[PDB]
Amino acid sequence: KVKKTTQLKQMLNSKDLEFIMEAHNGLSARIVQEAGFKGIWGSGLSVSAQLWTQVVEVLEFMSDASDVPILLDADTGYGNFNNARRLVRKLEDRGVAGACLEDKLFGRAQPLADIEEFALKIKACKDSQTDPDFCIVARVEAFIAGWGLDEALKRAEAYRNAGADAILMHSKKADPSDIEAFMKAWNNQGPVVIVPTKYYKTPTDHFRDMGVSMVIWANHNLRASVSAIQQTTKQIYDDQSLVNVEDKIVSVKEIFRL
Repeated sequence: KVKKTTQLKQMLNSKDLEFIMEAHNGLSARIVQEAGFKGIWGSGLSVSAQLWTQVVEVLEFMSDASDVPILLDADTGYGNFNNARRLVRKLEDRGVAGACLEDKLFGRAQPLADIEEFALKIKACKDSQTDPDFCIVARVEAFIAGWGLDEALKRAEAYRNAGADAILMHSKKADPSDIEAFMKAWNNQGPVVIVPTKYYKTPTDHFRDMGVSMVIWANHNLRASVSAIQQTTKQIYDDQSLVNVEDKIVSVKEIFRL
C-alpha cells in the first residue's frame, strides 16, 4: 500500500489536473471516498461541530474513515514556530497527508504575514517532518488583499524556495484573470493549487491549459448539507408530517450501511 502522504505528493506533482473534495466529518469523508475522489480537503470541521485540540480529534476520525489522503485547510495551530513544528508532528501521527498554511492576516490593502517570517515558518514545518512525503502547501493571499501580481509572485517564490510542496494561489474574482496572470509570471517553478469557488463558471479545461496542478472543491458538501437540513427541518415543521420528505432522502438501510 502507498502511504497517504506519498499519494498526495504524487498528485501535486503529476502531469494531470487533479481534484480533491471537501469533507467536514467522518461520514462525509467516507462519502467522498466512495465517490471516487483521490483526495479530501479537510475543512469546515469547526462549523460542523459548532466549535486545535478538538479539531485534531475530528481529523483522526476522518483519517480513520478514509484511505485517500486528506490535505488540511489549517487556520490555527501555527501561531509561532514551536506550534507550527508541533502541528506537523501531530498531523503526521494521525495519518493526515498534508497541511495548507495561509499568509492571510485579515478588503484591499489588508495585511499579510511578514514574508520572511512566513517563509521561515514553511521551512520550520519541512524540517519538523518525520515522513519525507508529508506535504506543506502554502496559500498566498496577495491578490485577495489587493496587492498585485508582483507581491503574489514574490510570496509564491519565497514560499516555494522555503520548501513548500505546492503554492495555493487564491483569488476572489468571478473570472480567473489573477490566476492566469500568475501562471504566466510563474514559469512553472512548482505545483500550483487553486480554489475556484468564486470564478466557478470558468471551464475546467482552461485550468488544464494554464498548467494548474490541482483544483480544490472547497466547501460544497458542507453547503449542500446545510441546505438539505434547513429545507427538511422547515418542511417537517410546517407540514407536521414526513410525507413530503420521505422520497427526497436516503433510506434508513443506506444509513444502516453507513
